[PDB]
Amino acid sequence: DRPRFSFSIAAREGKARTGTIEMKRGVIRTPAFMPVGTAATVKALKPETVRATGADIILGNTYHLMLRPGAERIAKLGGLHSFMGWDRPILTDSGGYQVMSLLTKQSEEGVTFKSRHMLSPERSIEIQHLLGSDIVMAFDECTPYPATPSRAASSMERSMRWAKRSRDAFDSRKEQAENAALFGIQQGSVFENLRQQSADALAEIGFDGYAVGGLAVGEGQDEMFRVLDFSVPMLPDDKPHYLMGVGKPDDIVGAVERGIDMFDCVLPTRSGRNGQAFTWDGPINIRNARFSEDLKPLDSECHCAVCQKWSRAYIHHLIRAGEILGAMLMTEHNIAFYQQLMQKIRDSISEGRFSQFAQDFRARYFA
Amino acid sequence: DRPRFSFSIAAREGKARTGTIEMKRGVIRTPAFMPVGTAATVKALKPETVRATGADIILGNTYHLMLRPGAERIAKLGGLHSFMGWDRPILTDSGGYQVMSLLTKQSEEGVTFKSRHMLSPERSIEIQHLLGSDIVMAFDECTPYPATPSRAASSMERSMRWAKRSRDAFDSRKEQAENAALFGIQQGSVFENLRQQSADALAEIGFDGYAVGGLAVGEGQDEMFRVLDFSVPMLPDDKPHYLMGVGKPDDIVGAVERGIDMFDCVLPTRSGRNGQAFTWDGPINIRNARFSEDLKPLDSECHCAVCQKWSRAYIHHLIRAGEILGAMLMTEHNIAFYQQLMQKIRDSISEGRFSQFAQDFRARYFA
Ligand SMILES: Nc1nc2cc3[nH]c(NCCN4CCOCC4)nc3cc2c(=O)[nH]1
Ligand SMILES: Nc1nc2cc3[nH]c(NCCN4CCOCC4)nc3cc2c(=O)[nH]1
Ligand SMILES: [Cl-]
Ligand SMILES: [Cl-]
Ligand SMILES: [Zn+2]
Ligand SMILES: [Zn+2]
Repeated sequence: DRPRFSFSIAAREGKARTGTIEMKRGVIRTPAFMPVGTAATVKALKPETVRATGADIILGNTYHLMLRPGAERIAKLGGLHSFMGWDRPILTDSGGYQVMSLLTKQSEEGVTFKSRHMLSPERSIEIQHLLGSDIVMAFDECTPYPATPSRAASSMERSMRWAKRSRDAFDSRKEQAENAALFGIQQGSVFENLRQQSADALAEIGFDGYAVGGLAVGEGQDEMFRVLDFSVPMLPDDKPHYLMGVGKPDDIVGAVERGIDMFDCVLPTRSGRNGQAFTWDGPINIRNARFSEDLKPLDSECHCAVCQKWSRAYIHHLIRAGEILGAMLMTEHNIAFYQQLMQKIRDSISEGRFSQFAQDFRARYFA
Repeated sequence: DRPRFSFSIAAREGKARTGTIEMKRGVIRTPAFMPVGTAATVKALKPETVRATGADIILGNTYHLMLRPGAERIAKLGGLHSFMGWDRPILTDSGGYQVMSLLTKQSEEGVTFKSRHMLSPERSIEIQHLLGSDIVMAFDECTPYPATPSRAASSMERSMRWAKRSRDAFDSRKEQAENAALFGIQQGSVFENLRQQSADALAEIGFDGYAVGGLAVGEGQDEMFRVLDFSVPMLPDDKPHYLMGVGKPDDIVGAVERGIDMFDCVLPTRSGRNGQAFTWDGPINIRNARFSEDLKPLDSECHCAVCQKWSRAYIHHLIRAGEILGAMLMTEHNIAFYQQLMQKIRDSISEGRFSQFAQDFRARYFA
């Protein structure tokens, strides 16, 4: 029987690592990409299809699920896993990014938003328990970008107080503490000293894993990478590092080069439904007239079921026609592509050729 | 190797028949229900899923496909089967029902509609060839309901002239004549004498199968059944009888009792996406608040993959949220339900207990 939580690093190359997280509901291969299932569904895919693409874990959201269908309701129905039919690990965000994204009244106690609903470290942790989340995220505040050093510091300090409250709420619930894991979230905007203070605070509290929060909020890749350069080494080496909300394939590769182990983003799903398909030669927009009679699959090397069977021409027709099958096929391919990217990353680190892979990947993707 | 077309009747009970149509691309068990795939997709389902529900054949549409993505385009891409990934038989309607349903200029030559597109017996048959249809429908005119006897007669007479033109166009195309089948369509509105004249004309021309056209156009079940009572026996007994656009489960049962072998309708797909699920105890609307915490499957006996795995409560959430997976699950279940209905019909006729099945079905469905 697998443990509640165990992270093991099998191979390294520079700051990059590959390994596994073992949890009760399954093993997660790292670096990992988590498809997003915000509304208790990875949009347009059955869970069996999500798994077939190679996903080990999916992401859910405290904020969205507390609104619809409700956290207490999901608990009454047996929990999120049973509800949606995904029996493997689920990581849930805490609501902290909705603390600035989707009327709000903020205080030291938490955030109320408008019917009116409240979130606090205690309520967020409770909701994640009711959902039966395997990886629970601390309740934080994603500092807006740009932020002044003073505002970034005040925000980060509140988040660290909330991180301690999250830890205590989680630990006070025996079933949760014994069966789930808790990750802390580093804040501090783009400021090295604040990132260090945040890392120190989180490590003092102690978590099963550490997220880099407050990025992928409009800063751009150069700045994100600059912040990762100094921020990731501040986190405990022996625990997973999770970069929230990232990202494009090149963002993922560069983040892995900087020590990140876990990723999530809506890009493959959302942009798939909008007609964007990922390929090793860069993204294409399948709606473009140039694809109307193209018999080739979305990508020439992709091993997914979509690329085995259907042409660009057919998918072009479906997306132009607003057909549901178009969304289904685009999404399955994009998620499969993302998982294949993660597999190539894992294999190349394992073989000590990740730097070469990154270079080759970029040369072709951006040709 | 299967023949171009062979219909064999294995068992009878009153006017009801069960048997098989053998065609080059596969066997069709009758009575048969054909899922509708108007836009080169059965909405929200992969072809493999359509097949898994038990479908032997699907329906496409000359009118819709000639507009998008285009008949010549589909031919250039290898035909409709290859295009959409369904390798079994496809029946295509001729456009004759759009001749009154979806600006139009009608003449003895055909129908022009507005870009401008033309349909005639010759062009309809040609389009169906370009698509690579297995069962080609004659180009007709679905007489509006209600119709005066004079107007119904004039319309029917034109349709019979068009049926002869359809026959000749089909026969003049060697590859089509050798590999596909051609069905004629009976018209005559609700008038017995006109239905007889139409049947006589079609039988004189000679077809592989015979559709009852001009019904399911607002007349209601009592009147439809009254017309079927005298119309079906006018058609050749040794060929399939196809009731176009029907229908609700009770309509199908009653039509089989009256000698119909083939059916199509958008009800399971369209109403599925709208939240209506078919059950042996009658349809339910899954959006209803009463289902919000109902852990039972859509139907208590249904053997489909949806009912094996997901609850009413989950599907209720998905449909209320406008989630694509909701459409996918509802549609798969409804099409599976329809196929299970057809299987029960076939088995009960084979066993000489169809009358009892019809009675039992109705008692429970309408309880
Ligand atoms: N709790 C918590 N969650 C986070 C989630 C984040 N997501 C992102 N970036 C991506 C934002 N997406 C872009 C696509 O539309 C939806 C929002 N950046 C994120 C940062 C955080 C964070 O600091 N805290
Ligand atoms: N060529 C041809 N096709 C037919 C198709 C028919 N469909 C129906 N009834 C169902 C109509 N649906 C109802 C759901 O919305 C779409 C149209 N009735 C139909 C009658 C005909 C017909 O006489 N000729
Ligand atoms: Cl999405
Ligand atoms: Cl439909
Ligand atoms: Zn693919
Ligand atoms: Zn079912």
